[PDB]
Amino acid sequence: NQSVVVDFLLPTGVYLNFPVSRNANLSTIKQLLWHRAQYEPLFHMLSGPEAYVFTCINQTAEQQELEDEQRRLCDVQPFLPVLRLVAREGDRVKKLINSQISLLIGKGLHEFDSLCDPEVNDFRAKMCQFCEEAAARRQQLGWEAWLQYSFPLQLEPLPNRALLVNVKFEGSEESFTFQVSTKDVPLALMACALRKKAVEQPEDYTLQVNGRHEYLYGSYPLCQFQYICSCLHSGLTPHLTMVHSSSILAMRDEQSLWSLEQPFRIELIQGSKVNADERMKLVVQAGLFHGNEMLCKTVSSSEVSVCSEPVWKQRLEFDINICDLPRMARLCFALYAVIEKAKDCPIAWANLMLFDYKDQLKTGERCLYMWPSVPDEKGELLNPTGTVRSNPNTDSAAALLICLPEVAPHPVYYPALEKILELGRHTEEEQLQLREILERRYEHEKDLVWKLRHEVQEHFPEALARLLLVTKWNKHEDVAQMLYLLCSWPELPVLSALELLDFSFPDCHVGSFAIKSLRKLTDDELFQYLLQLVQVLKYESYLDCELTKFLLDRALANRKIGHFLFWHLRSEMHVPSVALRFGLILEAYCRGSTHHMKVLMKQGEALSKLKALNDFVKLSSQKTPKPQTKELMHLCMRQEAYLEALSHLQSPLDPSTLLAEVCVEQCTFMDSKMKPLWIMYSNEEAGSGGSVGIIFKNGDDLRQDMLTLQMIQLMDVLWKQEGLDLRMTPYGCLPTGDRTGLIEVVLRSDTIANIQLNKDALLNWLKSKNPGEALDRAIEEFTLSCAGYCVATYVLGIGDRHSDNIMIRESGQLFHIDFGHFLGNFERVPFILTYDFVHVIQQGKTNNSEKFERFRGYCERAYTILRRHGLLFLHLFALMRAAGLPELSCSKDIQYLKDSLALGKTEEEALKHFRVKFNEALRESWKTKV
Amino acid sequence: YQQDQVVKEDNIEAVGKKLHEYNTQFQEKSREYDRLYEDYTRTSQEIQMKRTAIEAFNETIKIFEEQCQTQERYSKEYIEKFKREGNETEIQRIMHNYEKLKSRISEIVDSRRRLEEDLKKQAAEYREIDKRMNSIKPDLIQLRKTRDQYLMWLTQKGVRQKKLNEWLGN
Ligand SMILES: N#Cc1cnc(-c2cccnc2)nc1N1C[C@@H]2C[C@H]1CN2c1cccc(Cl)c1
Repeated sequence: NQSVVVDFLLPTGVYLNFPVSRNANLSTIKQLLWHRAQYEPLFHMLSGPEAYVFTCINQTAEQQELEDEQRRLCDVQPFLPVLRLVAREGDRVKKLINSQISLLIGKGLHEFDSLCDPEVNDFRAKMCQFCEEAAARRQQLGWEAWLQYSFPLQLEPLPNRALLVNVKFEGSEESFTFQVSTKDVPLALMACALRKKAVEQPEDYTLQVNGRHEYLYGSYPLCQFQYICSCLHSGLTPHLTMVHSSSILAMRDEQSLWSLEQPFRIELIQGSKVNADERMKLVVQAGLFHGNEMLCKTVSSSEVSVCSEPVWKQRLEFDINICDLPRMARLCFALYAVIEKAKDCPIAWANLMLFDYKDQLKTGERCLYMWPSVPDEKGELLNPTGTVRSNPNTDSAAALLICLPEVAPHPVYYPALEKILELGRHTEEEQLQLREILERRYEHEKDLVWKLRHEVQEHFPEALARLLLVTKWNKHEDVAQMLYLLCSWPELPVLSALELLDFSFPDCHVGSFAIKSLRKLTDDELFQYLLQLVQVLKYESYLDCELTKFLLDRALANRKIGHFLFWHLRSEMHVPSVALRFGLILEAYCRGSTHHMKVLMKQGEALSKLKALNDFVKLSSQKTPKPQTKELMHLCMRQEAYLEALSHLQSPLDPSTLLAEVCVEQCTFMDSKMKPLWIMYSNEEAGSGGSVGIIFKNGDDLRQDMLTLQMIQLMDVLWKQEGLDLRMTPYGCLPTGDRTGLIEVVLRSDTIANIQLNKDALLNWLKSKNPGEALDRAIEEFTLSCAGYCVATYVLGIGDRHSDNIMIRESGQLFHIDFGHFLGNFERVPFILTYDFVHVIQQGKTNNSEKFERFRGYCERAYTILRRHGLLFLHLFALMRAAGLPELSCSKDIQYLKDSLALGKTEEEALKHFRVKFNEALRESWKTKV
Repeated sequence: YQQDQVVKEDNIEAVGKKLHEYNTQFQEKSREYDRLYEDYTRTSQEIQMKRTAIEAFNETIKIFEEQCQTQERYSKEYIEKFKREGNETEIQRIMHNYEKLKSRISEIVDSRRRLEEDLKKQAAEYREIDKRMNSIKPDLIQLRKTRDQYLMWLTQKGVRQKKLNEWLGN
């Protein structure tokens, strides 16, 4: 069926019911309405069509004033086809943004209201206010400030030659080729093109790489930019365009406790919606927590028999006073199914903060909607690392009913900083012992470190992490003394701050200190760790935290950061335990970023179409052969709604890249289990390349591949930072939704298997793509890249490496794909040389000792640089345990990276064992081929 | 003067046979749980989607109930004004249109009811899924701890990693 029957509610109570086309825009639907209303009661009372706006109930169950009438009804997606005419009344701006926020984040803003939660209401009020302020503040400043927000510089982390450049102006056919050196500042290069005849000043201008939103400006040389550097190595002329400051403004213009010494205790009233074996009996094990370690011993209930609605009415008393509870104290419950014990199944769990978001010790009834216990290796009693947020499936999910007893007549808070700092104030063999414990390159050691805690501050400031762990958080005296030191502790480097963000350090003062040290991060370096910081939010107790404030600050100062923060958050909105937290951050992000909100809408619509286009192809693959399915895919793409939605959008993978015109003939899908779509684009305003693609994946989880690709990109940066380009291909990868995302298409490449299937075909393939003088370059590209991907794969523990999942570019550059497994999970993955790669490295000779020794140096140098930054990888990997990746879940998985980089060993000890593992790979290269 | 062991067989090849069996029994029960955990999560997403669709019906009906309210208030002035004009035609057109409006509200209410019935069913499935999950957990934990106890027994006895891997890996 093409047309839909639509219900119209006119403002005089009148009701029309007639068919319209799905692809018809709202403006057209209104003309058809008014033409029909004519011949119905009370028409003379209506104002003209332009006086009213249509209104519907959208897919997220909210009313939406449909202000854009050049918008198809199929793209509106009303719940039922019901359109109500209402007045073009009140503030259109606030009603429009709220509606778009709901459709963008995949969660209706009314769902936040419906909770009736003060914490949520206080977050929304403060963050939306702060974000609007920053955005209003953003709009006042000039075109310099705005271009840096919008299109921040893409720079490389050293010869001085010269080559020509194609320069022109905006809205002009004629172009100017002329010389310029590699070490010229872009202020000077503009003046050269400004000398057209012999009118205008070049300080009222900026250079733009045409066909992309990348801009060349600021006090930096031409060679340090990504475009110019990429152009120099390949051997092509930089195509740029001059743009006036007025043209940039055209883009811009849019708009008390310590007295209470009674033991802590809780009343366990009832359970609800429990589903279990009727033979057994139910138990509720419980314990108090601060981070990983316990505050006291774990209590337990009596064995009430199994039913849906088990009742206990027990007093549970814990060995700790109410005065001794730290700010981040954490009551953790686990419902267990035990046998009668006449001669163990964890059902579910739930955690709760004893204090609330305004520091008030909680009192009265609480209904803790439990999450079910997934069974794992270290089968612990309780789940203290789990979220404190309640299960949002309140209708069906299990529940425990508890009641915190009243402690006093007036409500008791946690002491403020001043009263904490009040009680906080109050040669040697000890100096040698303390150095031995900390200078590493247990309860006896803990009590030593505690005694000399002030000497740790003076002499071992980087050891704070160790000191916070040795502190006894079940005594408010010790807590008071530790915080006192932290308040005057020297600023630690970023590397140490990253460690302090781990779940072991839950206290609000530690996070605050951590984030204080993270404010020195540049946008480039911050971007390198963005994935890890987002995942740390899952360890947060409360909604309003310093990390959320920090990530929002950085997201509003830099449009690239905001973009990737958005998608990192948006891609997990389907996950119940963070939908709320992430939902609110995204709302706050949008209100301060209403311009980028438009770009993100255009992408989200594209990604909604592709899902549908994939789901069709998935079913159409099982029905028919591929060439017909390929044609049936194109017909669905040719449709006006589809074609426009997939066309003219910024790439989610890289917002500076412009996906203009879909080349429908070039489009197809790759042969795989989930049948991912190969969507190709072209941009006639762009440079010499001017052809980009994206692989739309839906069915498989891509978080593994992104993490892996993130960490290789970090290696490449670390190597490039030390003057070592290993010619790596850090292709984009971005999760966008539920088991959904995008991969960047690397053109001019294939898998080694399909090069070999079509004497040695690997060196022949490179010969056909790089004839003559080009071949000697192409082998060096291969050698450098083979080195880097050999070291990367080894260090990360990536097995399963074969010809079907390694690819090679026509330039010679080798690279890997489909990183399903890592850290040796599925035993140490050995270092791997292949005969085929060594064959090509040596230029097709038996012995090329000169060339192969350069390669051994590249592997050896690469491996040495990563060891220097080994704590960086451990810290980053430690925070990714929050993500719940199957293969990154425990200390053993982190221990793998420690051993693979030989961090326990000395530097030269590491080199000797690496060479041994190198040599054995050269030995095993011959045996594998036979 | 210390006891602990819970392993059944006595010979190294006999214990290694039971290592292969219990491991195979473990990996099958894990696949059973994972299959059930997919349903749990899928049903959790489906039920939530049904609950927001019910909120959508409510908000839709709520808009129809306002249209009813407005029709009653707004007609009052014109039904009298056209009756003094002797125009029972213009009155009769208004009321049938209002009868048509009310007939549509009964269609939308019936559809809301059908979804409420389906949400009632899928809430029951969710609970049964959760019950079967919780009935499989004790076996899954049993089979893991046995598997490990046999691994340690053979590792203490000196059995090499290659003999262990061929019992496990297959
Ligand atoms: N198999 C496979 C394969 C997987 N991944 C990537 C990849 C991965 C990251 C970046 N770029 C590319 N390439 C792959 N190759 C398959 C061949 C060459 C290249 C793309 N070709 C292709 C194009 C359209 C349709 C079909 Cl059936 C095949």
